[PDB]
Amino acid sequence: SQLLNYIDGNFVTSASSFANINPVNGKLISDVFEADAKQVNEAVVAAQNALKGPWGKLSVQDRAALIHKIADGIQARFEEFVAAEVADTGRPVHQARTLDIPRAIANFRTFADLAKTSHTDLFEMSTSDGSGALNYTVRKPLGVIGVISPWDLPLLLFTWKVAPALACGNTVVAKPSEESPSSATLLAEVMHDAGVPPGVFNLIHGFGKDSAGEFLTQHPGISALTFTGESKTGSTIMKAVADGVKEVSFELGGKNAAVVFADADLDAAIEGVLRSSFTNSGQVCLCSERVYVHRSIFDEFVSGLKVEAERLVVGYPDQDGVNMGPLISHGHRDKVLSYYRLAVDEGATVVTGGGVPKFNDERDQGAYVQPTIWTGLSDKARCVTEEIFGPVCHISPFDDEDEVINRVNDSNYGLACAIWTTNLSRAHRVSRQIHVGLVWVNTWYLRDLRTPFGGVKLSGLGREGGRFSMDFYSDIANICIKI
Amino acid sequence: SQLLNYIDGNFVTSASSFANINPVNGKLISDVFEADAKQVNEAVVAAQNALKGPWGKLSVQDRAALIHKIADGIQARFEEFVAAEVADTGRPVHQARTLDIPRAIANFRTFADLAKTSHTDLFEMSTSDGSGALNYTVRKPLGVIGVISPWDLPLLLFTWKVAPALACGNTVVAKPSEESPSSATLLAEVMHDAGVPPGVFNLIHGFGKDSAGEFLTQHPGISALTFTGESKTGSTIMKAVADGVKEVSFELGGKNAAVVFADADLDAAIEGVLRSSFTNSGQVCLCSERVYVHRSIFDEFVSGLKVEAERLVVGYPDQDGVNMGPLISHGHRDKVLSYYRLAVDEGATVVTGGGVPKFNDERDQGAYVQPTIWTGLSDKARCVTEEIFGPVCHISPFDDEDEVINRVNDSNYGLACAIWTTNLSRAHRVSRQIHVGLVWVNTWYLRDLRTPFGGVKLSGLGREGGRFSMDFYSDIANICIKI
Amino acid sequence: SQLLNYIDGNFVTSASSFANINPVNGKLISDVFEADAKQVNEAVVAAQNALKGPWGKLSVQDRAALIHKIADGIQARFEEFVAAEVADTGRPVHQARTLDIPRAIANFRTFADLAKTSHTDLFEMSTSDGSGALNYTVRKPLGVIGVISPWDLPLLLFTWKVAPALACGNTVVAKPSEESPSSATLLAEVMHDAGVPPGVFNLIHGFGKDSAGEFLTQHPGISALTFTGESKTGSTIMKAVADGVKEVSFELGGKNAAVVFADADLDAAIEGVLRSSFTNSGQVCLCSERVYVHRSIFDEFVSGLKVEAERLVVGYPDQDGVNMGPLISHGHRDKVLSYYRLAVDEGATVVTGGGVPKFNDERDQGAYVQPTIWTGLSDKARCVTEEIFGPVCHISPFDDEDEVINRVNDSNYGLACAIWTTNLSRAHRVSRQIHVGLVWVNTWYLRDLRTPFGGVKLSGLGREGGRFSMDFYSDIANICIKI
Amino acid sequence: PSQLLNYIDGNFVTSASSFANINPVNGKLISDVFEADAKQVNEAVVAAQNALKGPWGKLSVQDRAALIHKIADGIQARFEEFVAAEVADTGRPVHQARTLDIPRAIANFRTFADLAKTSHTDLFEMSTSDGSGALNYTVRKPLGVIGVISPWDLPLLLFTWKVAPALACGNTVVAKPSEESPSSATLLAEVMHDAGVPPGVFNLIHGFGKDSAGEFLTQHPGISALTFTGESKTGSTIMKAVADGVKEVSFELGGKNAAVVFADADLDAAIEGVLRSSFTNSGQVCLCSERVYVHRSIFDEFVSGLKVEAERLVVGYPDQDGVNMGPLISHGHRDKVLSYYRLAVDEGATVVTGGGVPKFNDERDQGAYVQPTIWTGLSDKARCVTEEIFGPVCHISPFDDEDEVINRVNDSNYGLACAIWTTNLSRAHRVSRQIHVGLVWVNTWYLRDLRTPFGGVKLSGLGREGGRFSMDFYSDIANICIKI
Ligand SMILES: NC(=O)c1ccc[n+]([C@@H]2O[C@H](COP(=O)([O-])OP(=O)(O)OC[C@H]3O[C@@H](n4cnc5c(N)ncnc54)[C@H](O)[C@@H]3O)[C@@H](O)[C@H]2O)c1
Ligand SMILES: NC(=O)c1ccc[n+]([C@@H]2O[C@H](COP(=O)([O-])OP(=O)(O)OC[C@H]3O[C@@H](n4cnc5c(N)ncnc54)[C@H](O)[C@@H]3O)[C@@H](O)[C@H]2O)c1
Ligand SMILES: O=C/C=C/C=C(/O)C(=O)O
Ligand SMILES: O=C/C=C\C=C(\O)C(=O)O
Ligand code: NA
Ligand code: NA
Ligand code: NA
Repeated sequence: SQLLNYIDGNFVTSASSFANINPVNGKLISDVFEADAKQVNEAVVAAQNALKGPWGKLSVQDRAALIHKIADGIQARFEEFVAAEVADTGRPVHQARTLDIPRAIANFRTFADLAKTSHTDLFEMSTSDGSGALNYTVRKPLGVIGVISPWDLPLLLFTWKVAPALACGNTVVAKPSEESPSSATLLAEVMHDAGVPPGVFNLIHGFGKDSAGEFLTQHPGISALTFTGESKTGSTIMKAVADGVKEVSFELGGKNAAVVFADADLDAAIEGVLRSSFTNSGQVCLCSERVYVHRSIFDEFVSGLKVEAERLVVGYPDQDGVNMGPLISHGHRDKVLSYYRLAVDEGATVVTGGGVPKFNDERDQGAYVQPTIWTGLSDKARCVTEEIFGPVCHISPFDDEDEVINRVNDSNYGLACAIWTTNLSRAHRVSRQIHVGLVWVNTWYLRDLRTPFGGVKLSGLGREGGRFSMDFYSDIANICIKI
Repeated sequence: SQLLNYIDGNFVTSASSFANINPVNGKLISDVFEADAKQVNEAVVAAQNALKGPWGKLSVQDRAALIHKIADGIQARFEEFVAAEVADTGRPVHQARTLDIPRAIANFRTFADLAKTSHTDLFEMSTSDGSGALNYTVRKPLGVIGVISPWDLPLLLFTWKVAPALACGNTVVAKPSEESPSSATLLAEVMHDAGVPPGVFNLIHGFGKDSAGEFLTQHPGISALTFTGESKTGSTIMKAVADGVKEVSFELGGKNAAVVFADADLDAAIEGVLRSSFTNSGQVCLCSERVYVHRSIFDEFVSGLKVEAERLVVGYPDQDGVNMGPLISHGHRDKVLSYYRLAVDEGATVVTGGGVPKFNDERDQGAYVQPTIWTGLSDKARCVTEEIFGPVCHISPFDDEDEVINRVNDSNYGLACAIWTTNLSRAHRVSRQIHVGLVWVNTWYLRDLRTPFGGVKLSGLGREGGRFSMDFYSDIANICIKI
Repeated sequence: SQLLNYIDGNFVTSASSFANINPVNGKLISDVFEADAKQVNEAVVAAQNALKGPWGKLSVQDRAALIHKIADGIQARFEEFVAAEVADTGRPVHQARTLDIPRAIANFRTFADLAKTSHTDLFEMSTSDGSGALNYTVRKPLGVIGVISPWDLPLLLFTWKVAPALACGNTVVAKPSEESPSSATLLAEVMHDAGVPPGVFNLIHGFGKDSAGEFLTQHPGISALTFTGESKTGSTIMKAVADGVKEVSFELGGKNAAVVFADADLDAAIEGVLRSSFTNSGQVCLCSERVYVHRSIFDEFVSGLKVEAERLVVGYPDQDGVNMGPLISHGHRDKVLSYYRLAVDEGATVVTGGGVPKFNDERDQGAYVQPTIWTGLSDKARCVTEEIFGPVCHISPFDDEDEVINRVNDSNYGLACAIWTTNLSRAHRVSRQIHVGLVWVNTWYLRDLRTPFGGVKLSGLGREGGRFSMDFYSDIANICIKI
Repeated sequence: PSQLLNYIDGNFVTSASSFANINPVNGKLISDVFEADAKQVNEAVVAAQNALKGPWGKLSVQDRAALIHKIADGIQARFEEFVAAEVADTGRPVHQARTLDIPRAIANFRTFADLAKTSHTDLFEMSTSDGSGALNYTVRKPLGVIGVISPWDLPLLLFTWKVAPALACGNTVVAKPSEESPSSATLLAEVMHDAGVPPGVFNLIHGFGKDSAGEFLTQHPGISALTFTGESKTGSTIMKAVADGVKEVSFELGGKNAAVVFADADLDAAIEGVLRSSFTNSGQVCLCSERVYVHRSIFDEFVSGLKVEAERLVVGYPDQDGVNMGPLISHGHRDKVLSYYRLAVDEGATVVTGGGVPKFNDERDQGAYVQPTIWTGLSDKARCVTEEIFGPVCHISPFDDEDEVINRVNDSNYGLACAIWTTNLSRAHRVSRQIHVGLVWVNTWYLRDLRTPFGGVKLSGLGREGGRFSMDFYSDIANICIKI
């Protein structure tokens, strides 16, 4: 099985390839042609040229219709996409069928719709001579959008950037994660089959440093680099595009907290924190790795969660009742297990998990770990401050509202937070004081694609979603007419 | 005369001072205390702490009333502010009385008003359990805003940043240009006398590299760096805040064109290009330095502009019919005369100017140059592509509409453009195809503070003005309530 | 051959029927069942109850999907709808295929899209106790919308009300014009086949006074009456719903002007005024019946228009080069002919037309009149001030700009106006001074569904289109939470 | 004593007929008020039309905003004079006038002047067949002459609530305040004059409704809009009256508002809140609760608690120490309210407290006071539970189920406002969104942000005002489409 680049309307190989490994069993699923500097350039130039082609001449209605045909094209091959995401990542088949693929289809449809309904502004003004003037704004394509995406929700996060870039009439050069290159390749087939003009969408495979990713960010032909990944990678990219003063949008790491107040519906909160800690084996940026529970309910909470966690089925993506699959890679398991050990050395009490499960089959050749819960660590422990990106949470008691607010906020990260309380005043009062981009109250990972989405501090720069995407992926130009 | 820093409600001196020179006659105006890294730290920490004080507890209405009070304080000392801008820069007194100071006052009033009238968004959504969810957004202070500003319109551009920063409830550490520190210092006095709480507004004097400016961009305590200056400086600052992923807003250089079509009102166009090329002695980022005139009117346009340029009075700020003062500094003049030499070397015809005026009085010790017009250079000439920031324009003929649009856009910059035509379709057809942030038709430098403002390519990153400022200087936070 | 009412999911007949006549040849097309008062009540009650059924429980996304299905259902029977519109009205087949039916479909698609993308507002406020309060708004269904539509663009205008009513979650009782009932009836079939729940859409046929129309306006069960028709009918309806304080939205009559300045593209303006005066045989509310032409081009304009009018092909809807069909009915023809005679009695020169064409075939049994052009009437002539709604225009010369603006605005109507000029300043300067809801410059009948649309003075009440429709067809509720 | 004149075309003028202004505290004559006739209303409208073509029409948005801030400044500069005028007319407690009435009226002008400065309009690009495209842009122009007709419950607040956005949008105004409260509007005319507002821009006409200035105004072909606040019946009458001219209309009408106290409410706070919402301005605000529903489990405790607080209410002089309630607006209004007091007894209400008039043994016995009143035991169908009384009264009823009480609140021909008391997050949002009214408060009452849309549903109104909705209503929204 092979995954090729898609450049100027053609699938092409490269002088080098790398292995794509199924993390369920460590088996080789495909070879992936790594694009080189020359190929990246060819992609960017083709995207620049595609801006003056038929793509640039499409009305907003016609463009939106073609974007819906991309969406239709994915729906037509729905189960192939599901198989592709599962293979790369080992995620449960039910998760891919209900979350990953549907949300990616929704990204195209929503931004196609937004593009059709969006408008701009008119400002009337007085002048010295009494005749006045008119200022109006227009949205134009920004140009070539470089897209660099992670492996946690591969197609979803890929299409989260590609859909509005295309909806705004831009062209795209996109580099998916080396760990999850398959669904992105299928998408390039859908684009091609949908008749998306050559050069409008370009897919380059490869790595970051000294590979396609780096090359893309250094290429002077792009107009913007939108990125989702590690905070340190974002800082690196920001330096790379600095001489070109490229527009940037970064969605970076988090060490997200959940907070359970004494008046929470305890069962729902336990359920809630279970989902937020262990979904996708805790490999979601929005996962809660720190949890604060009111002292009066702390023991009862940790008990209930231990039970639920131990009922979780860790196995095959298609196994009956499965809840967790493997981590994305062996290298990633190494770093995660390394934190498991670091936690012990730091004084943690291992409430559950803290190692790898035993299968006595091919899965032992995979990259599984157990859902883990810690207690007993201090606020300054590395395991409570640094992002692990595994199925783990530490639970800590608290006593006062203002105290826990301060403790949640005592982070260099600021992506998201979940609060559990049944009290009206408390919900709104506490929520507004959490220094993050997204707060959920009595739920987790509910996403409305119209809302602004982003993080504060090291967790990012800018907002995307709804009008914020329509703004970022466009040139906003002001035209002033003297009358 | 001495200009002090203003840190945490106190005017403070520093270990070193530097010279503020009057560009009219080369004489010493004042000594300015240069903030060291320790003082910059002190300012940032005070700014952080002020967010937690009385300032942080003001209602939006009370915060707006206080900002209007700052404006009233400037107005109450209007002529002192006029005297200060004039002294630092040599700008004509009438310009300072009609443009610089009144627009600085308007910055505060406009953003105080916007702060009172702004609101956010409500999104309703359905959920699988049929109960639904509410998503609402809020605007919070981003935190401590670092402001670094240029010398071309000192108080105007300085308050362009500080006014929305404060209006959004942020605290500020601001570093004005070393060439123009005086009006900023008066502003600090207005702040103090208006009762702005200690730490909310902090003024640090100094240079950029290895000085106050650099130290500000490096301090981990800021949340954003908003900047107006050279494109190369912007790139440096982008790199400098990259590790901390600070929000950034950049308004950078330009090589702005004016286009004069055959159907222009010729005399209005001549007058318009005269203003756009020579206002503030060509030292405004929005100035035209490239001009394209239709072949049929080229000779007549050049002859007309030569006459008007030679009528310009270059002299004292309060001299009777004065139009132009000097350049900001001897150092800047050295750079400008170097470009004058380069133009001749590149084969230009000097239609007028090209040197320095001889006054035979104290002004000869100052930094004056002549308004200058070139013809005959190619589009590839350095003098036609690089920003000079002096009172100069090159004029070139054109034949065809699409041709001239391409020539305008063939630039690494894209700040502004001015177009002269009496034709309804032409005005709208052409302006939308110019790759810049701002197009004027039949005027120049009309600014409505509600409009988005900024540049493309090397001319900047992001937009400010109106709701764009209200969004940039705020944390936009999303709160999601499961019902 | 028989057109039934559609009430609570069932096609039902009535106690009496009336004749639907083909205006091409006077032949009977169908019998139409006239809804009585009890059936109108039945419709309103069924609509009230459907608010509480499954329709009320759809998410906005599901509701929007269903409205797209309705659009898809029209598209699937495209030619059937074309045949229906043509049969009732005699409009050229090409017009129905290109204007009428596609725009009816677009109505549904556009408001479905707007429903998905619309959101509401969040207001934060301070309170004495320092904890604050949150105000947010929501859009809810207004209730049962009563829709009463005219015969000029039957399906287009019908769906212009029905689409946003359904898009906003309302239920509907709609009464199309007795002159054009066929396409509305076909629409009811499409609703049925698409599975729109019973009672959500209800179609009642009949007349105005003492018939289905009046009864609908008097029913206390509706929440709003949206109407398009003559101004006097609007007044009648305003009184009828007064006791109920029903929400109202009126698009009434006009006497629209076209103005041609000396610098207009003469050929384009002649072509434009030809379309604006004679499209749909002058039976569009937006048609020009008053034309003002600058004196220097008056004779040339009139001579050119006469030539183009006499080239117009008046005939069968499927006659190969047909431009115009008949008027809507013999009764309407008699009214128009009465004005044709009044014009002559008022002193008009008949430049062309002024009577009925002789076909020497079945068309002579239809309701055709000639495209007519008048000159020589004063601004006080009844034929110059009262809406005729036939294929007619008076042409008058003018000399001054403020003069012609005055004569344009000197009217009790204010629907629309078209101005022809190539001058940038004049276009914007004059347009803003015309007291109408809509000005076109160098075109006519360009409609963007996002824009506000309506009249001033006798031409209407309120605005529809874009968010104005989303607001009118919705309850806007404010919810204020003390924290 | 005092005299109140009309203000037409920059001049204070008298009339052929006058009527009396009566202090409701003691029944004493305050002033004579000149009733404008048909001729004078016409003179006002025509002056307002001409004013649109004068210097007023030529001001920039910024200069017009500055002038409106000058009007607010003028009211502030005469603050205590305005307080005295609202109080004299209405008998409202001086503290209410000083903290609610007068400051809000000043805030009305300031808010809409600011909105005027910040507001902008829309740009729509579109594709065309020939591929050159087109641009649609919208502008806001003044609508024209706005007729304003206001009520007596919050005289200057509600008057300026219409007059401020009208002027902010560049309209001219002919305004007719309630015959029951003509004073503060007359003082506003003085402020306008002194502030240099051009003649014809603001015109003040005094009188009644039917066969007087109010009716004449609604009938004049010269106005562009009629904005109105008052009884629902009057709303309908006026809607018929402007129908022939198809005038723009905005109506804020009657209500029979409910308060709901759920079992998880902060009980003491709910008692306090319902006390305020039922008896503030002696129950004479359109936003007052007159129907109350309390969960069965806390019903008795709630009622006994409210009884205690209602009986500690001080009824008396507007400047009396700790006064909570002044008199009703007039003896005529009291007749109406007492009639409902009787009706409640006849329908079988238990009178928990009040139900009569207090005995003062001084001049206040010549005024129009009644007692704060609480009823129980009436059915949802009782007239006193369904008809707007507009006095200091509430009926309290128990309920058991959430959906039940939601249906009971909504079972009304009115739909102005509702207040909900609960400490539950889910409940506040779930229940609020189901209440068929324009405004719901949770755990409070009568908080107003001037930026929010405001209006009623069903008989309680037509349209919305506030923020962008006032900017839209008081403006011509015109679309200009340019083929490129
Ligand atoms: N803020 C969000 O919304 C969000 C969403 C999903 C994931 N994330 C985060 O992403 C991370 C997930 O792991 P990850 O390994 O995919 O992140 P990563 O930074 O290691 O790499 C992500 C992408 O960037 C590329 N890349 C790496 N180095 C590069 C370089 N020097 N130049 C250019 N491109 C380079 C990679 O090839 C990959 O495509 C976590 O930190 C997680 O929190 C954030
Ligand atoms: N402003 C606009 O956008 C617009 C658009 C299209 C047509 N129009 C106008 O419509 C008029 C032509 O159409 P028309 O002849 O069908 O108008 P019309 O007023 O005679 O009738 C229109 C509709 O109203 C119904 N109706 C008539 N009397 C009624 C009553 N007393 N109570 C309730 N309903 C009643 C009719 O049955 C019909 O359905 C022209 O004035 C034209 O300009 C205006
Ligand atoms: O509405 C009256 C005529 C305008 C035609 C349209 O396209 C429309 O109504 O949307
Ligand atoms: O408007 C009705 C009652 C008063 C509420 C307000 O404060 C207002 O209308 O602005
Ligand atoms: Na200097
Ligand atoms: Na017919
Ligand atoms: Na009185």
